[PDB]
Amino acid sequence: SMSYTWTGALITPCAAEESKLPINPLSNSLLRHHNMVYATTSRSASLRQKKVTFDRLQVLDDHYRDVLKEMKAKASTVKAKLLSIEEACKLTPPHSAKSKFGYGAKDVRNLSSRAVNHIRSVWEDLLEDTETPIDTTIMAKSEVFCVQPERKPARLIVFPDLGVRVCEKMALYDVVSTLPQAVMGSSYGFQYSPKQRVEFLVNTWKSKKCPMGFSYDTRCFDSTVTESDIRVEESIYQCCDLAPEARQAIRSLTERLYIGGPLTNSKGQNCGYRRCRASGVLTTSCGNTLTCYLKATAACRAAKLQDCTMLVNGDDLVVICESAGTQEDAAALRAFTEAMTRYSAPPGDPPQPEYDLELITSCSSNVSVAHDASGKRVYYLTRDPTTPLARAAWETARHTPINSWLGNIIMYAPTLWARMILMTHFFSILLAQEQLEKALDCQIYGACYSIEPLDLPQIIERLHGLSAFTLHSYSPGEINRVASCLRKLGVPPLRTWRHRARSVRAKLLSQGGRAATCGRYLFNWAVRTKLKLTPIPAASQLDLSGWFVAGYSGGDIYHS
Repeated sequence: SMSYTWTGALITPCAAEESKLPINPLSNSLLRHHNMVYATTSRSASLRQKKVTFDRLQVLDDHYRDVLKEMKAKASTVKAKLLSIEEACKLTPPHSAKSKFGYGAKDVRNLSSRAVNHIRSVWEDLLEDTETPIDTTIMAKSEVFCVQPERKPARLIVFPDLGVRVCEKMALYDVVSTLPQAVMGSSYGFQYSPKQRVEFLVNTWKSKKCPMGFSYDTRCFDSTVTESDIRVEESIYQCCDLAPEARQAIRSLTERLYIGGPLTNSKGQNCGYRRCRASGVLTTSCGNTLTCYLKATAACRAAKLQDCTMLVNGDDLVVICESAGTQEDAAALRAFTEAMTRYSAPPGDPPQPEYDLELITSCSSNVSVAHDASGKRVYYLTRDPTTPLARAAWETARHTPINSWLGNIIMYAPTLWARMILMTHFFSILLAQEQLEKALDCQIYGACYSIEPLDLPQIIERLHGLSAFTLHSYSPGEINRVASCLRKLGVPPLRTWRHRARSVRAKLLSQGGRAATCGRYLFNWAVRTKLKLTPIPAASQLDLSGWFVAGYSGGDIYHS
């Protein structure tokens, strides 16, 4: 049972690829040490291929089947509808990868006659053929990072043609948005805004007599997912009340695509064969979450960890429980790891028990504290700012499809670093370019959105509350981490940012309107004599419903 089989053909690039950060006046005003930032390229693919190609020995036991039982029962609750081809098309991102069969994402969102007739045909074929492998393309993924303390290989993206992706949406969008919540309840991480997630963690932590927690990183999770795993997911999906055609398409998608298939490079050559999770299908986030939850829940029972609560987001897992002592927590964690390893979810970083909630990193994030205007304590979500700042420098130098910095400002608005640096840097640019009013693409939980910078104040208030503009007195841990990171990257110190912010604020106020409102609210931290901020009228009435329903990483999803 090998995760991958290779022919010798290479993972080829489609364009030329940049590795180094472009020395640029703007970039440099944010980040001086440009030689610490790199982007992944095809050149490192051979290395990723070695990490990722192995034989999986999986062995299931009583605990695993008792848990599956509970999950299938909860899935039986669910009713899911077939998306009409119209709806599926409008879910396609405008810059999605074009079809091999003579049309692109625009034609799809336009319901162009050629696109829709092809999609219809792909569907017909799905209904009638449940065994012929569906072709997937494989690419080296391009992401920027900062150089390691103690260098990362490109990740491998694997995805089917555009026509197939629209068919996935028709068959599975509703399922994939609705099921995980029903199946995992409050453990489903993607139903929560960053604030809600924090409330969950802190409340869970406080309900324990003596709390112990840990995160669990499994090594190359997609690599470890077996064909049996994928079949189990399918059976969970089939617990829904589904339209007969939906059943047929889902079965066909699982058998022809999800469990495996042939790998084709950009130059049309066969690279090999996959018998594990594809990173770029609609089900990869839902599927990872379910599978991770299923293995982790059973391992928790094997380990006899007591009063376990867990939170799961794709391959990311954190559990909080009652401590039974130092030496026995330690031993239980080894028992849990041995169970995951048998279930074919071996560890990357060996896991260690933590007794301070602030020290537990999950989704690269962690909970912290500050104080609002009234001195009241406020918990909020933060993370190490290294990657976000690296990517911010890159996006300052090279325009880009996805604007990570915008996603980061939204998700991490209350943070010390996103306020003083990210907000300040990017508003001064927009200001000078004069593109305040222009909408930009970012992503949130994998899904893509188009967002107007001048709407940031309403958005932030709605997601984080008014205190997000008044936080101060951050934790020692946060302050030190951030401080140490600016020194690391050659980022100008926070007193400089405060100075640039005063000026950006003044210019925004200058222009009145929504822009002055950005000035008032986003930059009040910057002035000595602070303003009383009162609730925004346009916030109390925002459609933020569909923002935190599910995860869609690699799912190719776009919202209005």
